[PDB]
Amino acid sequence: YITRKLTMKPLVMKRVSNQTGKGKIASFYALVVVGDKNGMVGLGEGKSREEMSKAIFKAHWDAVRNLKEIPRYENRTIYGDIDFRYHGVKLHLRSAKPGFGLRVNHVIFEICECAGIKDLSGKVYKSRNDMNIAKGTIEAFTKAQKTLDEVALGRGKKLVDVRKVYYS
Amino acid sequence: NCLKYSTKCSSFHDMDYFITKFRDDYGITPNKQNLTTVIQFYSRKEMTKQAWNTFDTMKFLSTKHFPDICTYNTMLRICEKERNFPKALDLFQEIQDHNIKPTTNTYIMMARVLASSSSNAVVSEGKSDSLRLLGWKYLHELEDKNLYRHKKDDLNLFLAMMALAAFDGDIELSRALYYLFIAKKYKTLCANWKGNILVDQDTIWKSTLMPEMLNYLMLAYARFDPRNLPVLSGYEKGIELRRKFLREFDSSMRLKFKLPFLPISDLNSEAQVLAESNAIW
Amino acid sequence: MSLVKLANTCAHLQNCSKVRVALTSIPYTKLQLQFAYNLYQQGFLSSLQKGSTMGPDKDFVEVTPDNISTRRLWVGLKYRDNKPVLSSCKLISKPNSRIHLPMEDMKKLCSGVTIRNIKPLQPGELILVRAHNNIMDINEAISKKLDGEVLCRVK
Amino acid sequence: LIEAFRKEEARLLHKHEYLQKRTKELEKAKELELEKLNKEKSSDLTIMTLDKM
Repeated sequence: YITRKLTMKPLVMKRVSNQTGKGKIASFYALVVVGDKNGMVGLGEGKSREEMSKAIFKAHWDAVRNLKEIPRYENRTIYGDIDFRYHGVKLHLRSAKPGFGLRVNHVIFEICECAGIKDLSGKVYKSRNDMNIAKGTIEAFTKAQKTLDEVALGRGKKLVDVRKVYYS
Repeated sequence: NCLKYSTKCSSFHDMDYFITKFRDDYGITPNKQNLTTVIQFYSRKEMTKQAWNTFDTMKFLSTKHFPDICTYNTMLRICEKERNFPKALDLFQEIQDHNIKPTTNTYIMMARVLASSSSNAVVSEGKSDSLRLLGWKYLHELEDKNLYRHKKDDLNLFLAMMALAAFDGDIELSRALYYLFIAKKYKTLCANWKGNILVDQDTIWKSTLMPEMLNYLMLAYARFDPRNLPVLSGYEKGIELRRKFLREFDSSMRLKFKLPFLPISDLNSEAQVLAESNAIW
Repeated sequence: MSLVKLANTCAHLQNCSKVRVALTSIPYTKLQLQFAYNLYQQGFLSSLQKGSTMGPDKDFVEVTPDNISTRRLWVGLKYRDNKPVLSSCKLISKPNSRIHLPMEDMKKLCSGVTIRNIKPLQPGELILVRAHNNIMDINEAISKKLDGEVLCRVK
Repeated sequence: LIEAFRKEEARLLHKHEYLQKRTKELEKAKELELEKLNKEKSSDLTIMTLDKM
């Protein structure tokens, strides 16, 4: 299941130094996202001294471990707007009409492509770090999103009642 | 007592007369029990909105007026009648939240609400099997603890089970439950009948035949799909319950009074279903 | 009718939800009472009770100017599946900038357009509008063709 | 010019009668709504209720 269905895309690939007394030691950080495009996604991180390949390797395993189900509306978009603050990134994301593109920041684009979020429009305010953007994106996707079924049951209402009325 | 009899005769004018009389001439306003009786009145007249308004007022006025498990059971009955399972579940959560203690009737009424809600995909919101399953789980939670029983609850329990059996199209369970109920009713009446059995056989059978059981059995027949699999088949507690009831029905048939059930545990064809439908009708 | 009192109530419900308190209290005014009733009818609040500052009322008490100062409305909060039903509560119409919308712009708001920099209605959301001293859901306000002031947003 | 003046008077009269008529039919909608309120409160047991409070 895991290899054939999950798709891996590197999001961050960089060199971070830890200057020790003898000299500058340089290691490789990699941040990746694995998603089946069908409502399951996860993020992974890896750190390797000798070659980035090992960093991406451990990142792939870590992403596989943290693979989690993601709420989705019609299997194409978020249930409602998500306004989320994560360690200095402000993500404002909006659900969209069918056929709407992924008109978002690129990091969010790969995350949505991996997780099967077809439709979204969003803006990133305050800091624009890709690392924090990705972490906050997944967190706001899973914590900050509530399914209409769950909302209705928590309110003890039928889906017909909670569903919005059509106006024109 | 006035409101009790007025409900039993469903006289709206008598309700108005008694309530207005007491308030005007006696300074007496309904307490929690009288307001619960008023809710039962509104339920009798199928006036759900007024019943919910009264329930809200019982919560609002004071803690003495605050609903208890009896009023909550009545409200669960209203939820059954409206086939409103999310509200029934939310109410059950409220009884747990307010520390009110459930009773046998609470579990039975929840099971009936879920059984009725699971009738169609439209009313069940596409969770019909899940709702029947949850009703069965509530019946199991009943079976765990003694709670407080009521002389009538036993009957309702059977009906509740049959409801979950009837809406799932489980012919064999419906047949088993129908046979066991009719047999126990007939034997209990005949054992406790003052007159001779033979002369009063008409009255005995009229007492024995409860139309609700017949209607639920025929609903079990109508929803027959050969490819269907019962919800109670999957679970271990469920399969054990099914096995126990089917074994009891089989043994009872193997061992007076007779019913025209065909000599088979299950009906596997439409033709046999039609034959038994005509037989019981 | 203070938007200040209503804002204080909104923040109080938010805080009460975040620390997971089952029962709390709010001022006993008709704006607060109508607000609590509309939240309760929509399933956000478990129950409403009359009471005093000390607690809910044991027996029924008439409301008079003698006891009005200490009267309170005790709202019970719902927590389902380890989450708060009344997750968040906001005021759209601040005391500074008050938003009185005609019916057409309420329809636009319910239909996804942003009017007067108000983020439009969301699926699981509730918006309350006061028209002629009666609080009501925005959908009902549109249904009755009532011009009114949009007050708040509970999600 | 005679035809123009007469037709302009005619359109004004007909239009005003039209608007008045529309309002008079809308009166029917109001009164039937009030009637529907009667049946709403016909089934009332006189106990004070929270919605009424």
